[PDB]
Amino acid sequence: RSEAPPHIFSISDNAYQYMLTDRENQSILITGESGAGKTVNTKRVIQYFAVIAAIGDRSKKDQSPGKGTLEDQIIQANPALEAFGNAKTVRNDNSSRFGKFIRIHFGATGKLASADIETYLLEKSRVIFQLKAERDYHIFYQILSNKKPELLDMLLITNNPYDYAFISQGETTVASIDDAEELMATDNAFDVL
Amino acid sequence: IEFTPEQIEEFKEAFMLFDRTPKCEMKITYGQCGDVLRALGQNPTQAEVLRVLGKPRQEELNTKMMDFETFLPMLQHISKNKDTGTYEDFVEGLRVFDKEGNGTVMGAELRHVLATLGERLTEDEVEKLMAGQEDSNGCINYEAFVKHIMSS
Amino acid sequence: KKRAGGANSNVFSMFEQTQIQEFKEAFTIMDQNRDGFIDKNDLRDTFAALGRVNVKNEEIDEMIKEAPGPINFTVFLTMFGEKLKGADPEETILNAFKVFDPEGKGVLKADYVREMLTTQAERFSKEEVDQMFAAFPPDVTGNLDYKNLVHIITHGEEKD
Amino acid sequence: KKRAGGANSNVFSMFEQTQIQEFKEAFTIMDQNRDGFIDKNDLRDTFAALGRVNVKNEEIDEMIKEAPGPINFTVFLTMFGEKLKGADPEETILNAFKVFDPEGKGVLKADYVREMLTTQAERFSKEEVDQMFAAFPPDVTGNLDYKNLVHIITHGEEKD
Amino acid sequence: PIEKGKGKAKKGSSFQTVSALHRENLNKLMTNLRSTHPHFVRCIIPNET
Amino acid sequence: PAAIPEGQFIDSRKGAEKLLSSLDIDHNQYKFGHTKVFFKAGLLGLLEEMRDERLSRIITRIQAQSRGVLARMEYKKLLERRDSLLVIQWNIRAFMGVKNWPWMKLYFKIKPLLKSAEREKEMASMKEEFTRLKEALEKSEARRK
Amino acid sequence: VKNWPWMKLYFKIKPLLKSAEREKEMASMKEEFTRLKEALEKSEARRK
Repeated sequence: RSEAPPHIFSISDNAYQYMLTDRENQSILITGESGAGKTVNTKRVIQYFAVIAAIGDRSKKDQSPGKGTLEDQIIQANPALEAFGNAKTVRNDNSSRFGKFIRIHFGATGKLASADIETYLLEKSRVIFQLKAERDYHIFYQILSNKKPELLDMLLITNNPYDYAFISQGETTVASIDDAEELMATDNAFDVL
Repeated sequence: IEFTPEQIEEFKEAFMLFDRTPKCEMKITYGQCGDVLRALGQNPTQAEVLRVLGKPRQEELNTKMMDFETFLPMLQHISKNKDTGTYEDFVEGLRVFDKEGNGTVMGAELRHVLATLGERLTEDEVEKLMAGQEDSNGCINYEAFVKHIMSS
Repeated sequence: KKRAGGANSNVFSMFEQTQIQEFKEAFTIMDQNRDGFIDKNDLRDTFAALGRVNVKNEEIDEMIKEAPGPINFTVFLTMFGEKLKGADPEETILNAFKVFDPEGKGVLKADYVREMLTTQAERFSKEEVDQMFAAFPPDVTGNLDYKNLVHIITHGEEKD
Repeated sequence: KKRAGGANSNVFSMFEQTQIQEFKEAFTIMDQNRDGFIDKNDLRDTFAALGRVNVKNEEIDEMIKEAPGPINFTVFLTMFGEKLKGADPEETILNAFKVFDPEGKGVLKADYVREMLTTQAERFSKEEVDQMFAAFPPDVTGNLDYKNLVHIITHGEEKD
Repeated sequence: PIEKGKGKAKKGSSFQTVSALHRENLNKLMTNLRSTHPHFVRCIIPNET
Repeated sequence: PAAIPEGQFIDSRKGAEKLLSSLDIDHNQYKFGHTKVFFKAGLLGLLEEMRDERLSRIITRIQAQSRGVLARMEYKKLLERRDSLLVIQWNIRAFMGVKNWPWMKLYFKIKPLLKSAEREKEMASMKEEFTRLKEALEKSEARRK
Repeated sequence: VKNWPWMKLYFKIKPLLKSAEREKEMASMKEEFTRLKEALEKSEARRK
């Protein structure tokens, strides 16, 4: 660690390097306020693990997806949880409207073993009518825009928009993302699960 | 110093083996200079190998070829080295791990020391070094370990 | 004879309970001296209907190089061992191209074979290449030399 | 001349492993006076070594007539070589009561066999049936089919 | 058995009482968290906008 | 190697300070503990890379002996190449003929039908094959077992 | 065919030879060689 400076990979480097050797159980606690990019940060902690410690073939220069599928599934579950769990608040387009605790597991020799995640609360209250400029759970908008004319029948979506009554205010946007293509990505993340 | 009739045969055999060609030519690569000398019995670092390289090439394949005329003035030089190592250096060395006077070594702590500093071994070579059998949570011992290394 | 001792060989025993039994079964189609002989004059007769090709006065004793004389019941064993021995079998014949691959279950890299054929020491001629081209068994992006040789062993046909 | 091959061979169990061999090697004991040419007397003596009578001269004389004459090491073997048809292979007879039904391994009732041989096919006689019947390992109303099949065919009865 | 004010465990029925369910798990997370090595990142916010 | 002799053995603790202080290592920016050792940012890392350039002798001699262990057994590849390579030529000069040969296929179909095929040699092997497999199955049960 | 000229020469004198000799013994013995090897394959990998 001199080539390993003060970016989140380091703390996670030092935690892993430390733990596999000492065998005592550990933690990673990030605090902050409303939109203190918490969720984006922890995925970086995981992105250290998911590509360093585990048995992933590095010896080729490919963008990467080079195994192992434990690492691939552990990653995808996070976006999956974000689509369902995250909505949007006046401060934060990506307001994880819930809470999760993650116990990462490691094996005998080096590499990853699994993860135990529990959940605290969820904003089920909002579903009726949201206050100001918020959006309801991401999973919805994704299903509306990306779904094909076939699924539209069975699934029973409105063809037209602004029909949906549980969506207060209107159809609020997020800066720089779509609603549509994010659907196909995560749906594949289910196949990957 | 100069090579005896027995030593010349040792050098000739290994060199003739190294000539890998459909039509033959009688040459070795500078990269192959590593394991040649090793098979010859002299135990060198890659630092020792490159030290006798005609080309300031480092590791790669497809740089320079050396004849037997060139290879022998390499071998003749190599023979001079004295510091090869014994057993008891390694005993003194490996004892440092201890905390309670057991001379016992956990598997993870043992694999990591192999990988980290020096010319280094890989993840793969560690898998080869330890493939069992039937001791959990999960200890090796320093005495039997070193003696098997030297035993070959 | 110690240098006649090269690679390629395997050794068996005299008795056979019911293993080489097969020769008693086959006998009738081929036989010469029914006592139990195939002699110097029978190669010039039977092999004409056993081989895809031909014998010339140039390669006489060479075409018989393995068995130039009295192949008795005692001797048949060391023509069979000579199946595993022959003209550099298996250990050389097969391993020759097999040794090429840097990493594992390979196949000889076609275009580079064409390269060496016209370059490495004795520059060959176009005739051999074109006959070879139509006769190349390229299983997907590399010349399967291993089978191009090993077709004559394995166990999964019976024609010739 | 490379268009004169001998291709294709093994159908079933031609020279059956337990019949063929032990005959060719035996030849030295049949060939009495050691010429290779078995006369009617070379037979005459060897069958005397076997058991008590032996077929008459005419009965051996017809066997000599089956061959083109000089029963020697060439002819005797070749006259044997072609003759494969007659008996059925072991597995074929053996599977008869095994394929008795879709399910599924108990024992086959001797009443069903008695009802079949008499009636469904070539109508065997009262004599033919009960004769072949009598020698049967009848483990309680059902036949030990494979063993009776062994009684039909196995290593056993000389001197023929 | 369900003795109510809730729920199922914990405990019996009043549709919800989730705040009590947030007592049970709260003990289970915390006491163990004391016994685990702390790693921390104290993320601060630059603007409201 | 100047300060700590090894082989006839030193204290569990007292050995570390020289193995630290060899390449100097600034005093404040390291700390001793019981099992876990503590370091600061900066000072540690690059001094830890430098230990590749510096750690000759025993460290690299263990790895080197392992290199010699490996290489003595598993160099292969180039070994049988030269002899085969010459022979490849001995064939290449006659490729137009090759396909017209002797040993092809006549030796096969019967083999699935026959009973106790490879007898005599396996007969010589029989007893040792019987005994050792049981001798193994004795140990190769009992444990997990 | 219980009265033919050239066939049922089998046991009465012929087993002065070999051939038949070992067969049945090996049938009883080969059973043991297989099962010991089969278990020897599967066992260790089960304990893994």
